[PDB]
Amino acid sequence: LKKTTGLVGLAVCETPHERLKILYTKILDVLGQIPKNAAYRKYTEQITNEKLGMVKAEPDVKKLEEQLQGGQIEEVILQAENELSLARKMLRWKPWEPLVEEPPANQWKWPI
Amino acid sequence: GTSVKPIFSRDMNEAKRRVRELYRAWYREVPNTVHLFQLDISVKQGRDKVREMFMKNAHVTDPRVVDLLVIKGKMELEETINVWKQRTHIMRFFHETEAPRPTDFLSKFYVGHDP
Amino acid sequence: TRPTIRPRNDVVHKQLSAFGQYVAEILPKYVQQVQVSCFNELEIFIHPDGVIPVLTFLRDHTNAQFKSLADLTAVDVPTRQNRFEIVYNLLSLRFNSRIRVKTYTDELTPIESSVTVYKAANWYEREIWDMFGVFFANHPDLRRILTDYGFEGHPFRKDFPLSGYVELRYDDEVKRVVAEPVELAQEFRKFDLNSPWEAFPAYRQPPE
Amino acid sequence: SNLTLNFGPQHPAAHGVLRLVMELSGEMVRKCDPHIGLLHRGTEKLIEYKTYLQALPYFDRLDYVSMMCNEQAYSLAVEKLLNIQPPPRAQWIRVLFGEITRLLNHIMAVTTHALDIGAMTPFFWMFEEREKMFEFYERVSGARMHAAYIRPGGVHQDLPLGLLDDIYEFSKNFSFRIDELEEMLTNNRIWRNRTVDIGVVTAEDALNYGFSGVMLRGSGIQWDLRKTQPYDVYDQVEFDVPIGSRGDCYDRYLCRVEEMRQSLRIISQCLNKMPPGEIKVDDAKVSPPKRAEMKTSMESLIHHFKLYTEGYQVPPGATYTAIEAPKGEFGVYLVSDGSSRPYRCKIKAPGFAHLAGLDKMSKGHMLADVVAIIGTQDIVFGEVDR
Amino acid sequence: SDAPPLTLEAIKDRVLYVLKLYDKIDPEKLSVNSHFMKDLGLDSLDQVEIIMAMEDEFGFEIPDIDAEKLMCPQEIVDYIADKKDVYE
Ligand SMILES: CCCCCCCCCCCC(=O)SCCNC(=O)CCNC(=O)[C@H](O)C(C)(C)COP(=O)(O)O
Ligand SMILES: COC1=C(OC)C(=O)C(CC=C(C)C)=C(C)C1=O
Repeated sequence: LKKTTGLVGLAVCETPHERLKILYTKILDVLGQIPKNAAYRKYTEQITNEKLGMVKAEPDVKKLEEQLQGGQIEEVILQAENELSLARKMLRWKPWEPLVEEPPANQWKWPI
Repeated sequence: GTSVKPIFSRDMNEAKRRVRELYRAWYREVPNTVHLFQLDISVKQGRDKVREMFMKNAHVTDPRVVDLLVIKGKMELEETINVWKQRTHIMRFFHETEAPRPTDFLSKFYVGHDP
Repeated sequence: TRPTIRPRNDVVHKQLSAFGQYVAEILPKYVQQVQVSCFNELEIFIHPDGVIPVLTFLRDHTNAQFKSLADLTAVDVPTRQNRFEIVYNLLSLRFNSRIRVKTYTDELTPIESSVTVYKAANWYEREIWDMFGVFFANHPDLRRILTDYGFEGHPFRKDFPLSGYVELRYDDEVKRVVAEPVELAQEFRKFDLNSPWEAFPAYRQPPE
Repeated sequence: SNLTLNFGPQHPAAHGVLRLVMELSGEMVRKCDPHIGLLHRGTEKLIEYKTYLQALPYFDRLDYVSMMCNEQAYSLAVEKLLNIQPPPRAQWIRVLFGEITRLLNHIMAVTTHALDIGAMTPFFWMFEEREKMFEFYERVSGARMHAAYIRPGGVHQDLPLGLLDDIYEFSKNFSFRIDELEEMLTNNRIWRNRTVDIGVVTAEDALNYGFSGVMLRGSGIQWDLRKTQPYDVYDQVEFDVPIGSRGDCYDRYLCRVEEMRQSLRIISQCLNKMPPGEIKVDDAKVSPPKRAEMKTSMESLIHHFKLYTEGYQVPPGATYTAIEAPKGEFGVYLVSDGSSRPYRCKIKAPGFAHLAGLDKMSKGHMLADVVAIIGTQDIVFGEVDR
Repeated sequence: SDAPPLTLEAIKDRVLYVLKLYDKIDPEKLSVNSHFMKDLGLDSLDQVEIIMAMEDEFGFEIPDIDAEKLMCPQEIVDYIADKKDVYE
């Protein structure tokens, strides 16, 4: 129904509820492969579950945009895609492992 | 172990190979530089100057330093090939307007206090 | 205390501290330290190996969304074994916030290029290479940006002299611009300004 | 092979000293390679060799079209590191002269953009207004452009007794000059042909490339540092932020004209609400005392001597302070080691990132289109090269 | 017709002619078995220059390897014969 989202290069999305559901399900599937005790997994699962729950509970796009507080649901879709890509990259990186190579003795001492 | 990480080369052999590739590229490029910049020097002079620059850093025994030197040499070659340098930049290698300074003790004693 | 003294904001301080703890919890592999300055600026000190992951997290995380790289520069501290300090300033428009990410390197250790994360980095890294001599790996096109063609040295290092080593003039014998060792008609005059009395007791260092 | 051409530095459309190496197929632009540093003066090292007061005039010469804005940004950074607060009258004067400076910058940008595209008259019409604002600058500071007026304590001097009346007289008439320029350019079909759909950039690309200011707002991004992160008294003034929808040259030109109108609005508000009081912080260990006190009392003379010889010490620490300068986000990363001289001062210029994106913006365009795109990025090379 | 069938003798003659056109080698001391490193007293960069001269003369490129180990005229002749698949 809406035209001209207002951001150059961001096209208007038809049927955004389905797209958001697919994206959130994919994010959850990817997060399912991260260790349970990792902080990234639990934090991202929490926020994604809240967003999916509020998506499944509102059929009106304007009110959904108001509730998500995410700025123009097309940007919500873009942020979901970015989060899915980041989740894949973090699964590859595994940054939940302990710190490697503590810094030298006075590396961060200021002044001098 | 000393636990150091490489830039490109694992040891001195790969570093020497990169040095040889850079030298080949510079040697090939010299005649084109003489033609394009309309230099009054000969091709032999340019290749001798190229050889002289390499010899200056011949003593270095660290592969990371050699790698960085090769990176800088490739940057300089890229500047020369694209004619980003001008004639003055190329001729700065030859120090044509600098009067020669004697290295003997007597000459230095006569001119000034500098050692 | 009122008129001349800058007021402090404690809500932003608390929020920045909480987000610093959040980032440190999510990325224990690379985060070495987190600090919040008393004028409400948040910095995160990381191991160099985590330059690409951390930044990527900050750029793409739903709760972070730091999608603008405001600035990227280096600081030279010769007394440190790792001479150079690499500083990223990031801005989040979604949450109207700013964050600083810091790491370190020396003369012979490359830092991974962050052009894949932020396009804006492309020139900034070049400047860091030109002024400090820090090499960036996998840079699409790394070369001098600010200095003259063929310039030798990295002028922003502390041990580089202020007026440099060479100066330019026009020579009529060779009919061109030539370079020669610097000679100054008036030497720059060094001023010794520091007071012999301590100014700020809150920053006093232990007597070792 | 493609034809390789040197565009500048000695070129009318090079905006100063710029070596644009272009690869062209006919007049189609295949590649742009900007070569800069022709105005690199090594400002940051020089600042490392000065006290905080001695380094202030360098910010006048960074972006020499918006001087007092750079002074304001540097002063705000030093104030933050000093944990002190300018008095209200100084802040109101700062915002008033910042808006006047924005007017100057926008006049320069729009008129020289039109000059490069081929319209020479509006330059002449608007540079008389520029000269009148230069007179305001000189009456407040004694210099037409390099004022050194805004300082980390506030402002150097108070206003002369008749300045506000003349500023009001200029402001009540500037809108007709804006209208005449608009009548010359906005609806002209040749101007629209030369500007519409030229140099289009998407919002995501603008964000990732480090753009700021109008270069974001033309693509629909709703961002403005005066509204989201106000600094002096910008939370006490009312104005609108112009937003584009096409992301091209024409929308950015419209945004700049509308920003000039909004600057007139803010200047009116600042003129009406100027408060009384002192113009620098009442702290003689930071701001110099008055001349009469310096010649009368012992403490005043001591503090004057020390502030003009050694300068004030700044507690150690690092800040990144940014403002909405007329060309975009202008920032300073300032590091203090506890002494009277800054340890490090990195300057962030919006033109740096904007010019770094020139090659992206010129894809599929011609030579004259690239000239227009150069004009639309609002580049001054004093800040780009530093 | 095309060029005549190249033989080993022609390759040897051309290699020796190139080598004695090098200003840093005395023509009389040079033989097909003389070692650049020891008999002739040349360093690594001289060997690189000789390999580039061979590249120019025989019109084909020799990589850094397969050239870093050619230390006398006989090895260069053998390498050229192998690349050109010449048996006579
Ligand atoms: C027109 C004028 C243009 C001038 C352009 C100037 C360009 C300069 C670029 C210089 C790049 C470097 O420094 S590259 C650094 C060069 N030095 C090293 O790598 C250290 C090891 N030295 C050695 O191996 C030998 O002394 C060696 C002589 C190299 C031969 O070696 P071999 O034989 O055992 O193989
Ligand atoms: C109308 O005549 C003039 C020019 O020729 C078009 C100029 O280039 C300039 C220089 C300004 C541009 C941006 C090069 C001036 C000042 C001028 O008056």
